[PDB]
Amino acid sequence: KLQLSRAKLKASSKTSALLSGFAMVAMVEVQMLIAFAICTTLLVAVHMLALMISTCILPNHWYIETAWAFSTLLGLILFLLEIAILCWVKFYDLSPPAAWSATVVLILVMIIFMAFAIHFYRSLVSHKYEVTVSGIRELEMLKEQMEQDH
Amino acid sequence: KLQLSRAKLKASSKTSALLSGFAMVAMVEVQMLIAFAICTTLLVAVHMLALMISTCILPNHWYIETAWAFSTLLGLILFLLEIAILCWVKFYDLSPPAAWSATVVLILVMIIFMAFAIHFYRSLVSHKYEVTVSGIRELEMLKEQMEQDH
Amino acid sequence: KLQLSRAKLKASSKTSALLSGFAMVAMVEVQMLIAFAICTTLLVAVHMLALMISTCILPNHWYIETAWAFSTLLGLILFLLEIAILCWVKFYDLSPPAAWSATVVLILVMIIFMAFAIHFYRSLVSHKYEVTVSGIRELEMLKEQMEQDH
Amino acid sequence: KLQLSRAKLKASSKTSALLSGFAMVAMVEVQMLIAFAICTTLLVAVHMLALMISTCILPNHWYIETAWAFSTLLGLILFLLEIAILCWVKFYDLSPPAAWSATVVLILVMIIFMAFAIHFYRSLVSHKYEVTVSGIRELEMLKEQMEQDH
Amino acid sequence: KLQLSRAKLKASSKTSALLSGFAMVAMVEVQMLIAFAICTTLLVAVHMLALMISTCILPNHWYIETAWAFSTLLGLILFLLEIAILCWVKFYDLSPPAAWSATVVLILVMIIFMAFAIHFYRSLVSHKYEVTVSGIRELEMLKEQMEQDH
Amino acid sequence: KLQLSRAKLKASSKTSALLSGFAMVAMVEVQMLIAFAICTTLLVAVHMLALMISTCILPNHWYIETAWAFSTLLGLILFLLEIAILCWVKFYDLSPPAAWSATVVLILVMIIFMAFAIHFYRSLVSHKYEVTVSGIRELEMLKEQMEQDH
Ligand SMILES: [Cl-]
Ligand SMILES: [Cl-]
Repeated sequence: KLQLSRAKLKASSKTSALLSGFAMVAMVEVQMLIAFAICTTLLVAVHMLALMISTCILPNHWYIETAWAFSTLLGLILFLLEIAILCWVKFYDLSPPAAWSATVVLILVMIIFMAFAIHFYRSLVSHKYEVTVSGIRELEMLKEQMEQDH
Repeated sequence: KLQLSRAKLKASSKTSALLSGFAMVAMVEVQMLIAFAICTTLLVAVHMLALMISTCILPNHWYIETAWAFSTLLGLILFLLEIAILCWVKFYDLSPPAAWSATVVLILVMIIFMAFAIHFYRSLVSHKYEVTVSGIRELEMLKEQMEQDH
Repeated sequence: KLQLSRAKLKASSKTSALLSGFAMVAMVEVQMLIAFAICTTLLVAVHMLALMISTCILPNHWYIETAWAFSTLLGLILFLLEIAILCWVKFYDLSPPAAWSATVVLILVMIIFMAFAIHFYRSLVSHKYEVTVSGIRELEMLKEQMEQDH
Repeated sequence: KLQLSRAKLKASSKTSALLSGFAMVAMVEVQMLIAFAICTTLLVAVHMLALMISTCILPNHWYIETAWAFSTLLGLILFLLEIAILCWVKFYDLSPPAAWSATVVLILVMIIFMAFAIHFYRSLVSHKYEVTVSGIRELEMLKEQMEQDH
Repeated sequence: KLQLSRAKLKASSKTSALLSGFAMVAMVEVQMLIAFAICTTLLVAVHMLALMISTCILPNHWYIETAWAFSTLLGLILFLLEIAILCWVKFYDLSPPAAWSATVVLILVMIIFMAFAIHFYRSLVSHKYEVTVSGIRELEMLKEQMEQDH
Repeated sequence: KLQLSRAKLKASSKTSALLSGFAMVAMVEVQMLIAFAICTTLLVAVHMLALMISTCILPNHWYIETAWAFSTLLGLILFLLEIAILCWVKFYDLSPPAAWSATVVLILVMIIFMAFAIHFYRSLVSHKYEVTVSGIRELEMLKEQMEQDH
């Protein structure tokens, strides 16, 4: 609980900062259509907040960890999505097919990540159930073997 | 306060620096309306102050730690606010639906930070009240248990 | 697997963030033909992936370490490839030998890495075969000599 | 001197470097009147100096240490001053009140820095006087208590 | 040999990455002739590759330390050369005397540093050989003095 | 040599790299006359050199430490010099007096640092010689107490 809270939050901050500033530089460049700025700014919302957690942890009841986790998750999500939209906007007035194919090849791999991630979430719950089952069974055999020695 | 003085203060500096300089690159691109530059400049001022904190605590009255904490809070707050104004002014005279919807999501996320922050403030009151109350009661039970053998 | 996950995961974040954002600045610059932005987006997507892994080890189930390795590997590989494509686009309308020779000399460095990589794959085969052979043999002579006193 | 030699000096280098370089990028953007370049470049001079000390402490001394301290403080003051002048010059032919009102909000915080800084300057020296006083009194009373043992 | 593998890999990666990406920013700036972009990108191949080494150390074939060494040397060499070519090309259609004279003062320093580095190659071989000499000789005198009483 | 090998050498490299890349960005700006590009590239030479020294300690040649120290010093000097020359050109086609007064105030502070640095350099020599004096006195009394008491 401690070594991961310090170690992960130490280095996550760097990521958050670079995404803040580099998505920032991404914004100020005219040299979808409207929702782009929405997505990027909501990104800045997610990373700004998760780093605000990176400030809150002086005293450091386990939900706060998961809140930090899903925060960073959404951070990486919106960063990837809106930079894809940057590959979108860069190729608009000189081509309009490149960007479509961009999201068409990559977002498929997004759904790939969602797929494998939910696979191993269910693997954690499933092995929790299996470990609980076999452990409970061993506890029962211990109950009988203990009942012999009375 | 001290182990947190090393752990948190080690990491604050990077955030302050990158937000300062990348806020610089944010400023210089013309190739509300007037208060934007003001907001950015006070923002970068606050981050400068937080850096002065990152140097000031060398020889080692704990409120100064809180000064760094909520000072930094204003740091990321003003950063998000001013990037909201960047999507605002940068895409204002070239579109008016992108930036409007931007602030429509951003004012929502400011209310998100205030909301969740007061939420977990109140949660601190909740588990502090239950655990503290049971503590006072248990201390009374220790008083009775001591009075029994008199 | 443990200490290497903390040290390697500790340092990978820097690579992912810097190459991601610096490729970002690469994007918004016009001052193959269409698929370039796609390739860059898969690159920064991959470094994003290695970063999401850099957060993922909270619940921690051992393939993920090597998956992290493949993430960063693809990160530097594709970063090289896309900067090669940057020298492609930058030296196309002002020369056609510079960029051609660019990709033609860098793909050679690809064949360099595949060559040395499969070589040291075979070297791992060398220590695996020799260690396995000597271990099995000493176990065999020890097996007969042990059977003498049985 | 030593434990603080680790704590402050480990982190100072990164901040000094990033403020130096992004002040560099700060220079090149036209897309008071003359003293701007003086203030900004003099800032970069002071922070360059702070890096010179941040390298100099090899033999591992509070005279020169305090000299570094005032160097860095004055450095950050110059940072805020010249970045205010950057927000000034970048927006000159497009408003003269926006940046003016900026300084109207900033100079308040200038006197804020001097105000809080001197408040805890003389208050800290005052608590030094209290500690010295209590020390002299307790040691003298210990002398009288020794006269009891005559 | 090992402490440099851990500590040096900790710190070298940061610099190498920054120079890789900042070489990217080096690319998109015009606002020999053709082989330049190849040279910079192949440099990024060298630092990218050395970063792949910085990933390879999960189990931690001991020459790989030396591969890290000459990899890093070639990295910084190519960096200096290609930035010299940037100082060339940025000021080419706007001057032809500045950068030429630049190389006139600097490439001499190229042979200066390669020269001194190989100088201390000669010194390292000389004093390592000298230590071996003192060992063999002292072994001879001690060998005779012990050999009399055998 | 050891505590500094971990201490100063651990952190200085980061700054050196930042100055390399950000001086690179310094070059590419057309908005003295010729020696500018020379100075910036020579800066990149010195900082590259300091990085090569910070890499050399793989076999673990102690003069190289002092070469590294003066290397980093010269690095920061040259960085300041060429960014000063950019503050020159930024105020070249729109004014020529501001930057003049800037450099005239900065070179004075350069000679300030050189001046006091050699001042208390000589004081360091003074405490070395004086420490030798007190050592001589205690050693002389040790000589009398030694051979006199035989
Ligand atoms: Cl660090
Ligand atoms: Cl560290």
